[PDB]
Amino acid sequence: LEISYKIPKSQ
Amino acid sequence: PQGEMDLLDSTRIHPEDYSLARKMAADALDIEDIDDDDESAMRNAIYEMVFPRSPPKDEDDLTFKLDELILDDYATELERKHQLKKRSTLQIIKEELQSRYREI
Repeated sequence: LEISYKIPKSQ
Repeated sequence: PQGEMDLLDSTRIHPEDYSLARKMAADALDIEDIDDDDESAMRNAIYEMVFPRSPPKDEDDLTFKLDELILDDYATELERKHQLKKRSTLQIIKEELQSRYREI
């Protein structure tokens, strides 16, 4: 199984 | 949130980008149990982002969390997976979510 993409957030 | 009417029907976002806008809204609210195929959780997330039940101090809604999103990486991944040029569409969705049907 792949990994579901999660949008990176600013830091 | 699961009703017949839709939040995004009062915005300029095309119906083909409704799942894109709901994925933006769900990822902005730091949800992690979300799966792309679950439309119900997407609708709940966007409903709680645009019409929260307990808004914070001096904030009408949780639309301000959209400014932390990195739209460039999302557009890059969209172009890689689906061969879609949607970089301006993410910006349009963000602006419409922050203020539904502005006076342009």
